[PDB]
Amino acid sequence: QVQLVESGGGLVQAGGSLRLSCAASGRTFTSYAMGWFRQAPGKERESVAAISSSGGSTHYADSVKGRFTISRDNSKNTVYLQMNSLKPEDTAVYYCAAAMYGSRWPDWEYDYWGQGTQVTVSS
Amino acid sequence: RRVVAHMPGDIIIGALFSVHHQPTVDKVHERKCGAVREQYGIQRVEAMLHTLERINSDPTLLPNITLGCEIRDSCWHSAVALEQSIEFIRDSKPIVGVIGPGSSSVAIQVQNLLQLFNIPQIAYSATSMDLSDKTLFKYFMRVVPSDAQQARAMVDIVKRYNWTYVSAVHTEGNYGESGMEAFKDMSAKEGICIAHSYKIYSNAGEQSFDKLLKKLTSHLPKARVVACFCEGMTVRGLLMAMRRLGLAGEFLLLGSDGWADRYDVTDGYQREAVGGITIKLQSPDVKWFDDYYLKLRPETNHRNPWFQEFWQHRFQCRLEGFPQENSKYNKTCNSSLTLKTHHVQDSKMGFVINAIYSMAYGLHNMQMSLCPGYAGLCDAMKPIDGRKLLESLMKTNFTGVSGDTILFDENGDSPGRYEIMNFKEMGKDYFDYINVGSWDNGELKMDDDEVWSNIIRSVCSEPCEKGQIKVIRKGEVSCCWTCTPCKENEYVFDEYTCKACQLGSWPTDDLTGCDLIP
Ligand SMILES: *[C@@H]1O[C@H](CO)[C@@H](O)[C@H](O)[C@H]1NC(C)=O
Ligand SMILES: *[C@@H]1O[C@H](CO)[C@@H](O)[C@H](O)[C@H]1NC(C)=O
Ligand SMILES: N[C@@H](Cn1oc(=O)[nH]c1=O)C(=O)O
Repeated sequence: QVQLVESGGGLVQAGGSLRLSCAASGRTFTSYAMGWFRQAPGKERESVAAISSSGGSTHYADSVKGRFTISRDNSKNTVYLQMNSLKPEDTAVYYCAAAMYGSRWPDWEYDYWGQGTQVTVSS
Repeated sequence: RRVVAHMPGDIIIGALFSVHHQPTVDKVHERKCGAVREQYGIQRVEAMLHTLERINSDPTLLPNITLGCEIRDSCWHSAVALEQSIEFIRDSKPIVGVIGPGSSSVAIQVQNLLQLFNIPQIAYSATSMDLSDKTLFKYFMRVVPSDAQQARAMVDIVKRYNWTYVSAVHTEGNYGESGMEAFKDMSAKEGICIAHSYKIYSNAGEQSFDKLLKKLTSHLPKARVVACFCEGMTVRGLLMAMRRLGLAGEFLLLGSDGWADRYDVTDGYQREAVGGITIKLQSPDVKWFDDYYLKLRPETNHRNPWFQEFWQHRFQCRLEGFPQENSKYNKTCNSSLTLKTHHVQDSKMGFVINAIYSMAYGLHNMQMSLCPGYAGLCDAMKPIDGRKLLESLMKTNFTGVSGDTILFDENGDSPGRYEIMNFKEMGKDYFDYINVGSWDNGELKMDDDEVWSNIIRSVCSEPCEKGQIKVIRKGEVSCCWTCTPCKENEYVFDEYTCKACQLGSWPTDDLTGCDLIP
């Protein structure tokens, strides 16, 4: 029974940067893969980025490619998403979710969630 | 911590399978297990899962009762299986029973813990005779027979092929030691000389097996056949030392069930194993397991955590977007890949499934003897008493998955038969195992023309020619003698000792009795 905590969000100007953290409770975080996804009001939820359980191998959505970077320190038991040069269409509730057992990302079976950090990009 | 294969149910049953290899001698204290295993690992795990699915589906066996499981890595290592057994004990849903593990030596370490909490254990491949002691191991049972039969069969094989001066190697552990000492007690009683008994751990370095092979060539050329009560990788190490040294083809290895028909032992060093005679246990391939296993895919199967690792390992590719993706492999996994290619089913899979059914039918007999009318679990089995479960499991009389009635004796053992195999060549450069014999309840049947078709001689002294030559033992061993002739007046009384004719008599032409001098 693993519990996740989101942090790092808030409000940022147009073109700015913001870094996101997500911490997991209990061991066997190394055994689970991690993937950040965002959801905006009215709009449906969009899978942002993903990192393998062992790390090193990463995937991103076309929209955030070349702009964001996902990373993880298993020793710290934490995952990170650095969002360099944010756009106004990035304003959403970002969630961090653990997934052991999926298919090609975005198709993963996420079987643990987090609280959720609100990110607001002002025009 | 270690990941577990979880499955929910109204009754959770423990399982210990060797998903990974024994940790390297370097990082043994660290308990970092080695490469993933298919036949002794992944396959057994999926069999556990599917068999429990079937027991749920079956309305006759355990009706209105759901069977869950907690499948943990044994790693074929005492310490690792013991930590995971502690993780079973951690609760006191509790673990009702435990299936496995593989090695008898590890099974003892696990049983010692489980017995204290009255958790019945059923082993699929642990054959050692020491596990037949029910005062030492009250809550232990196994679907395979005691090694007191397999040792007798190995002795009978030595007897049939007139082998007397043999070398003896066994894997350092309970399985190897118990089997080897039973072979010693039987062979010596049946007049078979043991040149020397050698013991080595499976994970011993290259130099260690080189030393072992040199010590084996110390008795050459007299002692060529090596009676091996060796598990797996021990025989493999011997073959690799034969490749290193060049002593290949000089010995004949008589393997035990540790090398029944295991292709992971001979693959890559085929020439070295040619001629080897090994013993398998009577386990016909379980039909419906292949239908379930071969259809498995990494995209679909999500209850086995190690399946991602195993799929990336067996095909040596990287599953592009999958969660437990490993960057090591340089190739990427194709959709064309399937398990049907080069599929080798676990030899002891039948015993695995039969042990799961043993636990199931024991629970069902207890269910009927406690909650007769109530469909499912009543207040009498809330909670389930381990002692009552053991008493009901010892009295289990059911028909197995191989269409054969499985029953348990007073010592918690099941009856069994063995198939005698031969690793000969089926054509130029192609080598494979072939059934050459059988052993059941004493009777040993063999096809002598298939093994040699070419014959091997492993004796310390050739029989003394009939005329007058007596058998006189050498400095030390019995089977070693020096054929010395008799005096002109002496006739041969028996093969061993000569006797002289009294005055006036003289030995006959057949040198069996005396005859007066004309
Ligand atoms: C074993 O020895 C007996 C007696 O000499 C002989 O009849 C038999 O053919 C031998 N068998 C083999 C396999 O050497
Ligand atoms: C198993 O049970 C059946 C049904 O009662 C019985 O006929 C059979 O004899 C039992 N097996 C043995 C070995 O007694
Ligand atoms: N019978 C062996 C079990 N075993 O060892 C192997 O190498 N394979 C295999 O099945 C034992 O009792 O330890």
